[PDB]
Amino acid sequence: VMDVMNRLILAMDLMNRDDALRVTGEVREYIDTVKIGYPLVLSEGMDIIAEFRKRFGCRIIADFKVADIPETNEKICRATFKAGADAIIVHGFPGADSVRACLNVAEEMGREVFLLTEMSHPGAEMFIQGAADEIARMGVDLGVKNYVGPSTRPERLSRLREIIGQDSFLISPGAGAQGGDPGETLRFADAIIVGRSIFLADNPAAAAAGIIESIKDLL
Amino acid sequence: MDVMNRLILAMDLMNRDDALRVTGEVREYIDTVKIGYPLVLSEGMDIIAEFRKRFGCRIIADFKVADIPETNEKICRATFKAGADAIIVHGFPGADSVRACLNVAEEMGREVFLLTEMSHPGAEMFIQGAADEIARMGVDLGVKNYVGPSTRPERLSRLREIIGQDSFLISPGAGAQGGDPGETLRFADAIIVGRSIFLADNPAAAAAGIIESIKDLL
Ligand SMILES: O=c1cc(O)n([C@@H]2O[C@H](COP(=O)(O)O)[C@@H](O)[C@H]2O)c(=O)[nH]1
Ligand SMILES: O=c1cc(O)n([C@@H]2O[C@H](COP(=O)(O)O)[C@@H](O)[C@H]2O)c(=O)[nH]1
Repeated sequence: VMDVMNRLILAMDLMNRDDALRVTGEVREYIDTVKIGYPLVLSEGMDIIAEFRKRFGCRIIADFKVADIPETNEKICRATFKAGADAIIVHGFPGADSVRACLNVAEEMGREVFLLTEMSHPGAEMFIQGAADEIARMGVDLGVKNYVGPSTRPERLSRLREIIGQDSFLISPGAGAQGGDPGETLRFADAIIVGRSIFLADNPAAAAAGIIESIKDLL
Repeated sequence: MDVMNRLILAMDLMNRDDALRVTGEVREYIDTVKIGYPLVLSEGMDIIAEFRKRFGCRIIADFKVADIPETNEKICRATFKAGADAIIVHGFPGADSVRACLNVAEEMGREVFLLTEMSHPGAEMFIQGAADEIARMGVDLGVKNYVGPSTRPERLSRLREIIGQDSFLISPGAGAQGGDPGETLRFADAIIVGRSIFLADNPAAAAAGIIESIKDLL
């Protein structure tokens, strides 16, 4: 599994290249893994991955929540890995063929797939939550090794950890701005994803350092 | 939305030169292009403005938006800034995620299309069982534009029943995935067609042929 420094992944969802680069640079001593999603990519282009690699050397998880038919999923994964992403996040709710398409490209290209199981926001309760245990079980059956589950629902995160086993890698968004607790979340997740409570802080480095201090016994 | 010939081109070629050339070859037949991540991630969001400059076609950004509300708002803002007229949003992540997109679309003078059931086999696993409820949710939220599957006309018909005849319904899966254009247009206002056109030996002839096969429906 990837070795995530300080069990902390920055969600870099600022949409301005200069701000995104500044903040990431300021927290680089604390974090060696950055999640780049569509807010930044659709604003600044896929080259932003290259620019982060050039500037920081951080691992890059492309949070693209891939959610199309197998044919299109393959093309998205190819484009994303060609651009230099280490890993891509894929939705499980569109089913096994759609996930398999992503796994096939990742295998061919020597990269990683993360399977998003349950989501952290309130709306996740409407449809995703009821499917999430089965989505995780499907992931295990397909050979998925990396997963995403919600900090906002520790009870659900705990169940998802059980399903995927202790050897699987699990990352978790929702701590901070969405109300999740870093320490509680790290009982189950290998690493926490944190966005706004770092990148909107007056001092993002201090914010990251503070989170790390609060979980220091867990490192 | 008024779609010429009830035919929306899914431009999923990844090379700018090829995408522009093939679109140009079929431009007389369409006035609506669906641009997705295969093209956008290969050539950048500037491709949308380029299509508008060259073709003056309407642009549907097929981004299958499927994040939390905060992120969905950012995605929609970036997408509409690039000149998309509409965006396709998944319903499976729930009402708040859809509402986030509706809010931005209203602010920027654009449309949201709600994807209910998908066309591929894996849609049967989780999406199909939720799809009627996703459609009802769309109705409750005031969604007027929907996407459902050419590959399952009984499901497409049910989706039409739920949303009513006043709603606008577009449908992928005709051609390459096995759907039939004419049958699909019994229920959908327009069909989305990708590979059957853009991978054809002669894309213009492929488009012309499809339109000929549905001429009585135009
Ligand atoms: O269930 C999920 C899955 C996610 O990827 N995310 C992502 O994780 C990040 C959370 O950021 P924040 O710490 O600002 O709430 C965002 O990039 C969001 O898109 C999430 O919030 N919930
Ligand atoms: O359920 C759906 C929803 C889609 O947007 N699509 C999209 O519609 C297009 C179908 O292309 P094609 O005609 O080559 O099968 C692709 O861009 C695909 O991503 C789909 O196939 N099924």
